[PDB]
Amino acid sequence: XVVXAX
Amino acid sequence: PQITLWKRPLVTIKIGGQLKEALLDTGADDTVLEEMNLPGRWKPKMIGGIGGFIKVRQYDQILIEICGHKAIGTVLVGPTPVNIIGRNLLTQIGCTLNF
Amino acid sequence: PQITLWKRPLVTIKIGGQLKEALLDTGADDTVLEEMNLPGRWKPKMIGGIGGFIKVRQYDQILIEICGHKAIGTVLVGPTPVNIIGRNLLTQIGCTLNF
Ligand SMILES: O=C(O)c1ccc2cc[nH]c2c1
Repeated sequence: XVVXAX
Repeated sequence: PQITLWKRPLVTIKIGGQLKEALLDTGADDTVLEEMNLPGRWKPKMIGGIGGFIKVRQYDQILIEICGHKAIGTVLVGPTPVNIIGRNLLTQIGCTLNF
Repeated sequence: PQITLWKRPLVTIKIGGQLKEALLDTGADDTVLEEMNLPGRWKPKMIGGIGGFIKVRQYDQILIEICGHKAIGTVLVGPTPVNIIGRNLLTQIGCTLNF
């Protein structure tokens, strides 16, 4: 897996 | 604390007498939770991630405790697969990266 | 270094003999970089985040420098909007969160 935010 | 990164950096948070947990996320501009308990009126916001863009519910002036540290700021409610504390709140508790 | 979080924590990296820049992301389990060739054989992997999933190529045991600090580990390559250093490599350089 999990990669997180713009 | 001084938190290593061998596992996900999940911490206790408290909002409105609900205890939750959320990941301290330096790669997130914003704080995003899957739900909050009866939080009221909101405005729409779009955010992006690796997979595309999502519509979220923006709540301002939320009082939150993160690992016992009090902060105030914007919390988004949206379809994040893990609750995340982003830089908008990490800055408020004095969080840094160090190596 | 000590990195405050008032802006995105982008740093210089060196991979494949090339200088690039990447976001230090404590909310990323794994490292994902934009399309490049790397040595060795890859295997297909899926990763998720906000907005859904993406297909990546997984390369194992890759040398990377992160602000001059050497690490060796898994690097995923695919259509990410930003290069991301995740926990798999942050741990190798002794990066911690501090507040
Ligand atoms: O790079 C590729 O050709 C490729 C194709 C399919 C998948 C599925 C997960 N990763 C992939 C990479």
